[PDB]
Amino acid sequence: GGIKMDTQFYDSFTFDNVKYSLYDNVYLFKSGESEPYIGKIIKIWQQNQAKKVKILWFFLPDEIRKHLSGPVMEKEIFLACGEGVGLADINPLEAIGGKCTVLCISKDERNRQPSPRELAMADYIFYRFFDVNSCTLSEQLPEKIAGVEGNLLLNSKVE
Amino acid sequence: PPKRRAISAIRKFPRDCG
Repeated sequence: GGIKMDTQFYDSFTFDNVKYSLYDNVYLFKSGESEPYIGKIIKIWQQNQAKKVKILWFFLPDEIRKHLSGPVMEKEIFLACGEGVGLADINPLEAIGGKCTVLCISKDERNRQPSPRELAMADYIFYRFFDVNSCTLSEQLPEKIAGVEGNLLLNSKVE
Repeated sequence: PPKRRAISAIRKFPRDCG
């Protein structure tokens, strides 16, 4: 008969003395950019000995400033949603540059309301979702984003 | 905390974003 396994996937790894897990939020620097991007790991696998992560993007206010009609909170960022260019990008695992603590304050029922402790330790907070097609912000979380169920893209199920 | 890497991130942006 014979056995042949297909693609190896992962839930976690350690890189440069930091443990990263699926659905963690991370910094990623592009060459020539002064500020890092912030994104969420939504897949980890190995492909031809190369280690890859699929990153679902967050947007900092400066990154979508041209589409914003109103103000933002000091630590606010926005989770990409919808379908189209800008939603997500496959990245080398080696481009990950650190963990980012991002807390969701959405009233959506799939989000666990964060504790004061979690909010106190957050690098960024979000409750709005940037549709990359319309390029518009909404407080409505879609059923899924990038094929991932929405309840996996918010706060951890347990503090 | 952030830490710049030698290997660059890959990212596309929506129109008039970035």
